[PDB]
Amino acid sequence: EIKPEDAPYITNAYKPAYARWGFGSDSVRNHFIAMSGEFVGTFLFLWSAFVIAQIANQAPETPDGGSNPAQLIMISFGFGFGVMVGVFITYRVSGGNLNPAVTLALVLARAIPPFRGILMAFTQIVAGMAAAGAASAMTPGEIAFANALGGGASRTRGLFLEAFGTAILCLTVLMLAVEKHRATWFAPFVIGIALLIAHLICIYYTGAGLNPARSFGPAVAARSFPNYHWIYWLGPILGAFLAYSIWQMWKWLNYQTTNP
Amino acid sequence: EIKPEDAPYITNAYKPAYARWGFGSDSVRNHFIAMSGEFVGTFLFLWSAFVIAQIANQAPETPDGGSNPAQLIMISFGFGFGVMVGVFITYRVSGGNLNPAVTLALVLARAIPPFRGILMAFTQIVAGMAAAGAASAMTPGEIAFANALGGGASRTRGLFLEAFGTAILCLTVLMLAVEKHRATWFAPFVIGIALLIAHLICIYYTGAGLNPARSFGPAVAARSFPNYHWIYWLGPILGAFLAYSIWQMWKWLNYQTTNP
Amino acid sequence: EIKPEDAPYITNAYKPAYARWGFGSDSVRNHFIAMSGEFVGTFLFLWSAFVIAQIANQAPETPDGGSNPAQLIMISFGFGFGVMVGVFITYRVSGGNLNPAVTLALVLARAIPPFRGILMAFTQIVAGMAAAGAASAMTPGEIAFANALGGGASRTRGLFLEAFGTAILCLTVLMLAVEKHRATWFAPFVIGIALLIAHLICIYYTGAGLNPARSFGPAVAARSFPNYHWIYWLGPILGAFLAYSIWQMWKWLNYQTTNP
Amino acid sequence: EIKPEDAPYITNAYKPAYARWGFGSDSVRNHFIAMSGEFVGTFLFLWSAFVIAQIANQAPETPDGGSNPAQLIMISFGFGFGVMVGVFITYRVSGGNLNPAVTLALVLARAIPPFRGILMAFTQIVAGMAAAGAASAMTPGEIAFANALGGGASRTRGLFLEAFGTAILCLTVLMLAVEKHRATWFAPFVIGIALLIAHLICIYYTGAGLNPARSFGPAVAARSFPNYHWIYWLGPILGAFLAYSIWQMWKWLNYQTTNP
Ligand SMILES: [Ca+2]
Ligand SMILES: [Ca+2]
Ligand SMILES: [Ca+2]
Ligand SMILES: [Ca+2]
Ligand SMILES: [Cl-]
Ligand SMILES: [Cl-]
Ligand SMILES: [Cl-]
Ligand SMILES: [Cl-]
Ligand SMILES: [Cl-]
Repeated sequence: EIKPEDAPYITNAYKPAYARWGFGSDSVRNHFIAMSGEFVGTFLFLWSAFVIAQIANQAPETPDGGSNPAQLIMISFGFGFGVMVGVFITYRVSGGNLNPAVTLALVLARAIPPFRGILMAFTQIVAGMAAAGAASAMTPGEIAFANALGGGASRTRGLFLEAFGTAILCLTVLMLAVEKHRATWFAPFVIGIALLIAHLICIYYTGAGLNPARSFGPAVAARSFPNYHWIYWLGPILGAFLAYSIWQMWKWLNYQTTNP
Repeated sequence: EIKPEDAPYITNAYKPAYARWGFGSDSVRNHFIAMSGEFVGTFLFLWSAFVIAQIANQAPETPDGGSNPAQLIMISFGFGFGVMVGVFITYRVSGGNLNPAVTLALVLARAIPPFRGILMAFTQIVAGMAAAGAASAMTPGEIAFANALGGGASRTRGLFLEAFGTAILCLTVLMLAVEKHRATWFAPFVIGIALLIAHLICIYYTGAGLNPARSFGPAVAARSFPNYHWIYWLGPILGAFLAYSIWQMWKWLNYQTTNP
Repeated sequence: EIKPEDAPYITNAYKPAYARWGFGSDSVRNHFIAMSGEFVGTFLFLWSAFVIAQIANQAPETPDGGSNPAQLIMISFGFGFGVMVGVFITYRVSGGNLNPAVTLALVLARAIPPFRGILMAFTQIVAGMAAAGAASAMTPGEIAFANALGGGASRTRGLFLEAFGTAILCLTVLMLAVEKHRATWFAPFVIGIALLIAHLICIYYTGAGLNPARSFGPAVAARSFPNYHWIYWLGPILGAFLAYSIWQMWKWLNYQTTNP
Repeated sequence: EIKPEDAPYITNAYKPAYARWGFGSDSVRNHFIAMSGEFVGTFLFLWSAFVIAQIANQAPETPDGGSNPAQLIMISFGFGFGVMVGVFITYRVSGGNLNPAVTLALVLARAIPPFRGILMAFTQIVAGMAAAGAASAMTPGEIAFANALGGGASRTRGLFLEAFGTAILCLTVLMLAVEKHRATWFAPFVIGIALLIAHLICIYYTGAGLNPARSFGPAVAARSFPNYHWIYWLGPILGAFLAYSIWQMWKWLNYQTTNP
């Protein structure tokens, strides 16, 4: 027997909001709810992570262009744990996308409809601008959290790094959050670890975009766009399409069932 | 079928104590239970974290005021994992607030009544004093775990850093621990990660208060109050109010339901 | 009561694929599903981890052959968190073995049949080749992610380090993923931590193979096989047999039941 | 509806073995099962952690006696994650105590009977000896994983550090693993984090004993007992008694119930 006072804890699924956006979803109320979750979540994630990167980039310079593992770990924690917290907070509000590339994968998977998806992506972009301006104002010194190529990487290598890192993130969302099972509630944790490793892959070489809202906001705030800024848009878009493609193949194959 | 010997493991919700404080709660017994949980939890959390900070601050000095990412990670682990353990231990005792700013958010949300909340906040303060005195006595050298501004931050920047970091913590409590669902049991983990990232944001600039009991106790023990000590009270109070405000908006909107 | 829209989240077990490979499993469809999961999972895990190791190995050299704890932690995170993500993504596809030594333990335990197991191990090997070639092409500089003895270890010490580290990994798989209980869904997390600690044990001394597909692929890509390369095959094979042996003893004893 | 093939995953509690040691438990079979779990678990935990400490202690020396945060984090990960893995593997075998101080707390709480408890503690001691000898033989150089006072700590400070760190560990076991609820399955994770923070507290000052089997085995292997070795026995024993005392007070108060 479950006592009545325990029942909500046992019966109420901790499921992404988009799983329950059916008929009735096109109200102004419901669009505002989704937008508010994406705004709050994206702001808190990116603001946190930008300040952490600002601090980490005050570490003494490493000679000869070498890497600084502790620095890279710190920045990776700021984005990976930051997104973890943001998605846990907003999971039942908006689904915690916090990333236009994530929303695009979800639109392709027909988890989120296109108009709602556009509203969410524009909200994420505005939140990233706001986060960049707030982190800039709140920290001494010049902005140190904008994306740039490093570590000898070319534009072409950077594009592929960005695309594969984004694919890992998006495939995690699809398999854990979109698919419906007893680990869906835990997806925010796995999404955070995916982003953590994508930052360990990419910071040194690309600064780790993985998220057009993350790359755009600091560029506006610093009034500085490298000519290669397009990699931070195309790379994540290609990663979203790659992840979708793999998910769609497995859905076509009815992966979860031995004997369909 | 569930075997009888397994039933408690399956049916007994691991829910914060305050969720079940209704009629009968105003007994001396029940107030003592709540106070004892907050005392034990806050002591063990802050004592642990103060000793860890003491050790981390014995690292060789970084030139030119630069940051030391490994040092910052270590201190962040001491507070973030420390609070994680403290809240898991005391979740069903007192609810594991361990922070007057957390209790204030819970009072505003009507999760905890005001008198009980005052008792809990005074207990947390006394525990923080005790923890500071014990960490001082048990470690060689001068106290190295008091809060101070650094990294070029002004008082005004420090106030806002403190407020936003505290907001992140408090919004995590509200959405995961107060809201009733299948992830409420896991809230202590997410609360610890929230505190971890708030320390990665704040240590370098403010020393990371985020908790008036954490800032006050070392100040008493070192017999030293900077004139800006008020930021460590007002900042977290403002963060608690911000987090409450966002939660209250979502409750007003019935966020969890598509068609109310 | 569980609402119908919540039911899948509550009822659908997040269980490894091999748990449900009975009659009907020998179709071409089902073999392709298993192979695709192992390919995708092993590629994403090893590619990620190889790039992270490449970066970590750009850290300034430590004098006198000493260790660099932050470097070792970074590499350990790349493999341990990398495998965590890979197994969570592929758990219901292929079971997320990602390691021929893991598949061998599962074959010995009769969790996976021999022919399917061979298909999975050959797929993992090809994925490791592909991952090594892609990480090589995508990063500047020479390959820095191949296995080699270091830290003064002899071949014989390295063989035993490899064997015991692999045993820890394989025993975790057996007790958490093969055994059927309320923590089976969480096995991917524990498997990742097991691999993390096995890397903290082995990187300094052997480079941390723990996985013949991980050791072979970089060796092909660098066109370089040390004469001691056999330790990276025999060590993990012996660890798989050790882990199996302990599991089998406990199964023979009916460990989970007081009164059989 | 739960499908029959999913039922074991949903119904079989992942509960410590000692929870089900009632009538029938005094067979030779059952004592051997408990001993084998403690042997395997304690060996794998301590062997892992000793090798990791050996490596971490090859880091370049820090001037002036200062601390090395990355080194301390690495050693803390080896013990905290090591114990996590060991307890998850052995939870349903022996309950995963892996520490005579833990077993003593459980005996005081009447979770484990005294004779069984003595068998388990002697097994842990022998496993720690075996682990120390194996880590010694498998690594080049002198043993670097024995406990010693450092960081300016006196014997008396070290005794109290050891006692409080052990209390944190033991109180976590009692509240999460002994108490029966929906988070009992997760206790191994929390136990690992508790041990992680206890190492961040103690390594610098005492070497972090926290476990008489951990302190004794290296001392035998190095043929070296400091005259203060008793702190590594009395400290953890006092911590076990402290944790018991707090748990017992809360049990006496019926902490989990508002209106008994
Ligand atoms: Ca600035
Ligand atoms: Ca002192
Ligand atoms: Ca290259
Ligand atoms: Ca040796
Ligand atoms: Cl509608
Ligand atoms: Cl359940
Ligand atoms: Cl009352
Ligand atoms: Cl078949
Ligand atoms: Cl008996």
